Amino acid sequence: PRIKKFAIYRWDPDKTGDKPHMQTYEIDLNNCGPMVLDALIKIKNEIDSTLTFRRSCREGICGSCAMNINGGNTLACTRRIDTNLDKVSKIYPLPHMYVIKDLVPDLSNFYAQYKSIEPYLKKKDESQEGKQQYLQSIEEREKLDGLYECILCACCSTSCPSYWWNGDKYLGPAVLMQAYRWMIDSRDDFTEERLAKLQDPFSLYRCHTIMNCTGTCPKGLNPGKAIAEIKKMMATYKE
Amino acid sequence: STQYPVVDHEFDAVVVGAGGAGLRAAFGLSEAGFNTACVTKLFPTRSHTVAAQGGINAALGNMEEDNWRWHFYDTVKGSDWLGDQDAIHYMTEQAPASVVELENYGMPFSRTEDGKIYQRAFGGQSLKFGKGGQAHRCCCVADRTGHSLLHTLYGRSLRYDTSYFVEYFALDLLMENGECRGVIALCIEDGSIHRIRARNTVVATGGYGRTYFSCTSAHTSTGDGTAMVTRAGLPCQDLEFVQFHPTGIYGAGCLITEGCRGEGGILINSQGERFMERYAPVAKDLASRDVVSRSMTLEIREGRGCGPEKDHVYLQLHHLPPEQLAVRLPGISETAMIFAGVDVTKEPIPVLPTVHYNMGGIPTNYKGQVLRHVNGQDQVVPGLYACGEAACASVHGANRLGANSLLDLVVFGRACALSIAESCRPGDKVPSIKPNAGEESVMNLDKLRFANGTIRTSELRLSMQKSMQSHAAVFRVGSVLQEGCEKILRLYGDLQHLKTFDRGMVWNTDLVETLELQNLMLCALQTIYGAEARKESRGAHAREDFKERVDEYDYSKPIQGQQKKPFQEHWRKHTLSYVDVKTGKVSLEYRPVIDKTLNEADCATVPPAIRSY
Amino acid sequence: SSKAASLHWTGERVVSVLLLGLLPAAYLNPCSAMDYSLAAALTLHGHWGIGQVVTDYVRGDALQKAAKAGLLALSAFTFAGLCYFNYHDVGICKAVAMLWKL
Amino acid sequence: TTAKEEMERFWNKNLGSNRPLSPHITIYRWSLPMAMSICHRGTGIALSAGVSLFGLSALLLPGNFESHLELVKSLCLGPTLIYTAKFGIVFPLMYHTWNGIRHLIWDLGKGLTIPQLTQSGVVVLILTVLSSVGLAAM
Ligand SMILES: *Cc1cc2c(cc1C)nc1c(=O)[nH]c(=O)nc-1n2C[C@H](O)[C@H](O)[C@H](O)COP(=O)(O)OP(=O)(O)OC[C@H]1O[C@@H](n2cnc3c(N)ncnc32)[C@H](O)[C@@H]1O
Ligand code: HEM
Ligand SMILES: O=C(Nc1ccccc1)c1ccccc1O
Ligand code: SF4
Ligand code: F3S
Ligand code: FES
Repeated sequence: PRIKKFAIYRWDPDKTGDKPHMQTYEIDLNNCGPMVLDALIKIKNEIDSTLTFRRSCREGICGSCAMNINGGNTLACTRRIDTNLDKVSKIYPLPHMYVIKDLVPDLSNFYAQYKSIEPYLKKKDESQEGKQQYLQSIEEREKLDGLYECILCACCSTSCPSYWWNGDKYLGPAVLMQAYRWMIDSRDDFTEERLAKLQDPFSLYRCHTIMNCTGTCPKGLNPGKAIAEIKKMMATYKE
Repeated sequence: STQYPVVDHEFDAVVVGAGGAGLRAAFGLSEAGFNTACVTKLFPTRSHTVAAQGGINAALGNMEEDNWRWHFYDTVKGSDWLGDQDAIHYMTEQAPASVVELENYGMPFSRTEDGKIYQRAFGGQSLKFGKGGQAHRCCCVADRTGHSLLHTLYGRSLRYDTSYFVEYFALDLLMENGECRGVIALCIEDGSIHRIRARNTVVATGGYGRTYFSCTSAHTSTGDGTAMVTRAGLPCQDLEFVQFHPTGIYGAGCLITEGCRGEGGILINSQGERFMERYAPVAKDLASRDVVSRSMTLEIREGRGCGPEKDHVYLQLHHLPPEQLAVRLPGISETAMIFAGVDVTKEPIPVLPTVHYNMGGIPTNYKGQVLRHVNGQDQVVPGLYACGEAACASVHGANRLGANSLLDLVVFGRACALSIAESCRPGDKVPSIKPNAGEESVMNLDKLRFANGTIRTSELRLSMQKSMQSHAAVFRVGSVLQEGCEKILRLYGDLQHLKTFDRGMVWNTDLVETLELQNLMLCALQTIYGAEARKESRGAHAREDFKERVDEYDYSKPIQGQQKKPFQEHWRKHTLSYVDVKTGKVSLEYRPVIDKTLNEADCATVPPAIRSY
Repeated sequence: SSKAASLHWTGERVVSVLLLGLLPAAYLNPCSAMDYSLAAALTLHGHWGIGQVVTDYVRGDALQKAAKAGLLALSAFTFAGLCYFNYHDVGICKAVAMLWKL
Repeated sequence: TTAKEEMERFWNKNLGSNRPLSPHITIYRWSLPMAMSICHRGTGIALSAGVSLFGLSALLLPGNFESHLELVKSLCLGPTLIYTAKFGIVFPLMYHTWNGIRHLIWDLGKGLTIPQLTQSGVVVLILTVLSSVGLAAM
């Protein structure tokens, strides 16, 4: 016997004039997987099936279960539960997002921002494509390490205060790191115009290096450092 | 039913699924000028193909020199001669072209000395048609190749005006007089119902791994397309053929790539001996997935387990240089630490055979067209296509080759689009569905929304998952299979008794998982019944009462004066399955495997032979 | 495209280093010339600083307008005030010097 | 559907709905890196207010600066209270200065790992106290 308490953010859009509240659940940890998602699934299956959350891989690669556990944005399937019984896990949806229901945030704007940087290879002469594999050296490839792995879980951007106050016009670390991902990919011929896209006060320049993004990334990636590296390219590229 | 807003949509083509296959078909259609809708229950990046790890097979010949025909041979030999050779020809020839296409799209493949795509040794593959040793044709993005494949595909798909219906749960096919007219879908976001009609439908919804208690697959691998096809009265194929991947982690059952073994990783029993040297002399721990995982399951029985309960086996890695492990396998390096608390560089991973891939699915052309079975003959279902793990062109047959499914995806996703683009034109007459068609799907939705029964959704799913796990495992026998059958059948009658709690419209996950349950059950019924009927050992399906590989001929000895067996006296045939949705009755039929390739002169038919590694 | 935001960003950092240089330089060499350059560097860096705070928090159309103009006023008034102080009084350097040995 | 259109439909949907914002500052865990960035804004704003008040009063108020010093001499009968004024003046200046260097080093691309933020952050904190106590006594 070993009970652990969970405090979860609830809101049902289908109830007449319901307002956001916290709800407590209690779980014997001896009949539960080690991760937070395991608990969420267990309380969903056994206690309350009204609990609503996004999940797919339970492995930490889909990025579906991104949420705020104990004041930090991570993946529920990847954070193990604090075995200390005296403390109570506080589960929240990703910060400063519109809540569709319970822990499910509207990420539509986030996805659209990703779309607006053109996350795909662009060549000046695409008439030769699909027949010759493009050459890229081992070193030119290493430059993509720590950038391509991004899961689009939205933990980082959704932890950036600049992204709270200015989520509409500021792209945020997730999307910014991806623009950088394509900037330094040696196969991409559109580097200059990819930098020229950020030439306004909001798209890139709302970053003030608060560095919550890097600090919170469930994958160990460093989006803020990539941002810093963009800012440098922005000042140094000519014509 | 007047309580539900019904919104009608008009498209040239609908793709159900935004996986690897789904996407490639989706934007492949739009690239050819078709006004296409892509209907997906997850955001496209969340689709299972992100979980992919090992790689993508193509005979690029970047390490040593290669030939796609050698890859052909390996796939059919792998399929244990249930693989339809016409589809295997088409796939393995297209393999390089398809992979190059991806690299040109932006996929960040690992690189070689030469700066070309890095290829990996992998389980089942050879040079010079079996003779020339180990083949190195698994193209990979380090450990995360599926993740990258899906992202660059999604990335690419943004260049075209495809209409995405994100987080829409497709319910049933829009069927009318044997022809497909589209899909009826629940919009998860507001509970509304959408009839999306088209001239062509492409079912690319992936597998049903979640019929079992332990599997590498996602919580969303629930065989939703298969169930749609079944409820249409259309047959499914080879559903009893369920791949047990040898190396799933002991804890949460996460996949640890076959790439570990391909790089030089070894499988170990409680004695320390490399036990796969005792089961396969030539290929060792780089043999077929059925051969390897069944050897594991056998070593456990003898008493040679490894844990405090002696139920698993070790995957040793700590003998490979640390720098190799970092460049090649950083993704399993992470999840071995995260899920098993294991430093790969120092200790071995606790591994176990667990459900992984479904070679069965919706019967299909090499062109990717859904086949019904009329009068013992194949017949094309008008306006219906299927690709990926959801499908069964049987390119994999009785056992899928490692790193062939990501290939399957890209090749046949492409094929589906081409079969459409080349048969009809964009802006052709979209056939008008009946005023109240797809009615029974909505009525099913409503009854499941208010289900006030005795057994709750999660509890019935568990009863199913545990029952499949013990009755349709790596080894299966007549007795155990039969008890499994009338057990799953009993749980189908139990669908009347299910209790649901959430009575809302917006994001009713309680409800959708209950739709998922109906879907899984239909996949379960057909798997277990088809399995008990098949009285032979072929590929992943191994019987212990009938361990013989039963063909038209005895293929051990010369072919000459042998009595050729009649069709219903041997088992070298595809299992076609139907379920009467009402009584939950499974009635089965059979169709022949395809042996002739697309062109004998370019690719000679490989006849059945002694099959061991 | 014209690279206005990137130049502005560069300008910000250039006057930051200028100001960082000027504080030691003002102490080691307190004079008439150092007084004026300390007024320019000081008000400019502060104007561009408040610029960012306005940009981040002032949500609105005609409000973004006013706050920016209102800052421009306050800055101009500030730089004049300092230049007046340098011309008709002891000037920043000497003024701090007196204040401190109090 | 374009990227620009998806954003308009995001905002038109959610503003005209009864969807609540998920809590942000209320719930988010405080870290040294974070607290130190707010301080840099705070010290920035405070130091601007200082410069602007000092400049404007050189235009709006009568009498010379030395005249206004004689006014500070009059009020005071306190010894260490003058040090408290000097420490309170110099403290926000030193903080912003040191952390400013840390910011400029960041803009060069250096010191941007989580362990380095804690280290550089602590070094800034220790440097502020020393140079603030150091300057206050002069
Ligand atoms: C499980 C697994 C498989 C795997 C692998 C690793 C893991 C953990 N690694 C592989 C590898 O390295 N190389 C390889 O060749 N194969 C590997 N596999 C197997 C392979 O990845 C899978 O077979 C493949 O991912 C299947 O992809 P497919 O395109 O067919 O579909 P999906 O990835 O499973 O995604 C399903 C999509 O369909 C949508 N969907 C499903 N049901 C519905 C309904 N109800 N309504 C609307 N949409 C639906 C999903 O949203 C998703 O987009
Ligand atoms: C020589 C010492 C100083 C240095 C090295 C310095 C440096 C900086 C830097 C680099 C920034 C931008 C940081 C970022 O990227 O967010 C900044 C912000 C700012 N500074 Fe300074 N500064 C100094 C002195 C001052 C002074 C004396 C004032 C008083 C007017 C001042 C006022 C401001 C203001 C108002 C901001 C805005 C805060 C923000 O950007 O959000 N600074 N400083
Ligand atoms: O440090 C913050 N902003 C900031 C802006 C510009 C420069 C430095 C810091 C900050 C941190 C947490 C919460 C709200 C905030 O404004
Ligand atoms: S950088 Fe990290 S937090 Fe941001 S989207 Fe990628 S995985 Fe998520
Ligand atoms: S949290 Fe922030 S403001 Fe920049 S450094 Fe990261 S995006
Ligand atoms: S569910 Fe895949 S990341 Fe947690």
